[PDB]
Amino acid sequence: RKKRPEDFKFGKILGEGSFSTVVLARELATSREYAIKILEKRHIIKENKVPYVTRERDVMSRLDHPFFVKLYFTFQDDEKLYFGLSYAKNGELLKYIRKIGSFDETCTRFYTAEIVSALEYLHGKGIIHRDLKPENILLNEDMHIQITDFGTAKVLSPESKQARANSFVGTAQYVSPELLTEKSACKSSDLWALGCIIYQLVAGLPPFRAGNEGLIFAKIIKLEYDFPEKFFPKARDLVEKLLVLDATKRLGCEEMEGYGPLKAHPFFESVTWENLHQQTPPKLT
Ligand SMILES: Nc1ncnc2c1ncn2[C@@H]1O[C@H](COP(=O)(O)OP(=O)(O)OP(=O)(O)O)[C@@H](O)[C@H]1O
Ligand SMILES: O=C(C[C@@H](c1ccccc1)C(C(=O)O)C(=O)O)c1ccc(Cl)cc1
Ligand SMILES: [Mg+2]
Ligand SMILES: [Mg+2]
Repeated sequence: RKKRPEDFKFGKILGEGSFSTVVLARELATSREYAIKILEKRHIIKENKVPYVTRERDVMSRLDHPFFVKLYFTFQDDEKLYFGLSYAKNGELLKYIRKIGSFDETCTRFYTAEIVSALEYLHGKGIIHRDLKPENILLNEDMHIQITDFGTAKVLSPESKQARANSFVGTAQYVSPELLTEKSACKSSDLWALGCIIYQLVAGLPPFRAGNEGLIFAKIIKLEYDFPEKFFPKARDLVEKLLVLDATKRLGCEEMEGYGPLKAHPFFESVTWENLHQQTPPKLT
């Protein structure tokens, strides 16, 4: 039942990471297209990356929602590891922020709403992402989001009612103050990253930025940031309710059933939440 490399015709390289190459592939027997992420066992072993490979598989195996890249299958051979993933034809959200410079209110609202919807699902499964950022929000052919990069995600244990996770992972611009100061992250840490992303969609850069990670950390823990002129006022209010140092006071932490109160923020008044993945996204310009 396991697939094999010879079951596919490989095409163009879609991208490369420090430990991986993602290649477009067609499955010969079905003609379906997949993005196949390929890792070298020897390199994974040397760089102490084995647990991250199995974590990526295990976490993605739990997910089945329209706003996440889907893992269809895994396989291996003597030298390589392979993940068969849904192909996000339009690549990274980051590319669009850089090219256009920022998003208008309608586009900011729409994409923010999809990310909220996605996080409601993920956190509902007791999973925290921990590295949410525009590079990890891919876009499918229809321009809906496809969140990726789960090797540094964490499944919180239901059995122990686990709320906090202890591994130090993330990206400096988006890392939460609690991870820096208390050395733990929780679901709310992903809400901090969301606040940074919303700011970035509007302002064109994330709110804590510097040419050195240490300089960024110092600003995060002091909540040292400012809004530009013209920043959509309801978006500013929302960001101010997410970029809160006390992780227990970020909008969405009211209850554990959903993100009802966050969805109810005035920034989202015109949003129809139920069928977001079937709506036509607004054009990015
Ligand atoms: N399902 C996919 N569809 C289309 N492109 C993808 C897909 N998954 C990854 N990519 C692109 O492939 C590249 C490599 O992704 P991968 O997860 O292998 O490493 P990464 O997270 O970018 O690197 P690092 O491990 O160094 O952080 C990225 O540019 C990503 O945008
Ligand atoms: O997790 C697996 C194998 C696993 C695997 C995980 C992720 C990607 C490919 C294979 C595989 C299996 O357990 O049968 C599978 O799921 O088919 C693995 C990880 C690192 C190294 Cl160096 C070797 C193996
Ligand atoms: Mg990534
Ligand atoms: Mg990755």
